[PDB]
Amino acid sequence: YTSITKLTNLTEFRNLIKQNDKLVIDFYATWCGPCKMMQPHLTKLIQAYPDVRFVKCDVDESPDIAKECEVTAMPTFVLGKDGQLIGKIIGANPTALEKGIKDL
Amino acid sequence: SSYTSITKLTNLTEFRNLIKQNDKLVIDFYATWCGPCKMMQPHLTKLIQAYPDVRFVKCDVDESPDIAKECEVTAMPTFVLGKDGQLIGKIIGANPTALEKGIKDL
Repeated sequence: YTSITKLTNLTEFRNLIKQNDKLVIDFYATWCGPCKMMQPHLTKLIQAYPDVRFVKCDVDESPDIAKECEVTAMPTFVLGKDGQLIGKIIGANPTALEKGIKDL
Repeated sequence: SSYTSITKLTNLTEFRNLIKQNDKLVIDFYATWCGPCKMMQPHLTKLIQAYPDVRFVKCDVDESPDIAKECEVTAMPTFVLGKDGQLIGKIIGANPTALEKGIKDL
């Protein structure tokens, strides 16, 4: 979990979306229980889907990036496909998350 | 300050009792580490004022994980709505507009 890229500003954010055909952003907060539960799931998905770029973003540290993706709950996983925000998985939901990523 | 006076659900009995003893209810599922949850407080305060026929309570998911589990609370905040002895749906996230709409419809 500690090895994926953390988005910290809008420039990095916009760069990431334009440089990657398939992208997952994990929007979390420090000390968030459901967020932490999802870490080992994300690790496995990273390995299972090497053509998808997984990154993370701390909603308290980066409230502007959160607003830009309309993130209002934690954890939320935002799915990007070819520059578009194509889907959102709200909450610690491994099954919906895998399906969403599978379809990217 | 008004948020501090709100009844906390702390066990499953209180939870089932809440559901059996109130015609209309809202449970604010929050955590102490949750920023957007804190942002919702003034909105919850107002809703409590504005909806006297609806019973409002809160539940700290870390202090009452069994209740949070029963309501499949997987994202913070979550607001669970109840009516006439059953839970009817959830508003998920810091969204006071959607929350008020769900409450208005109770």
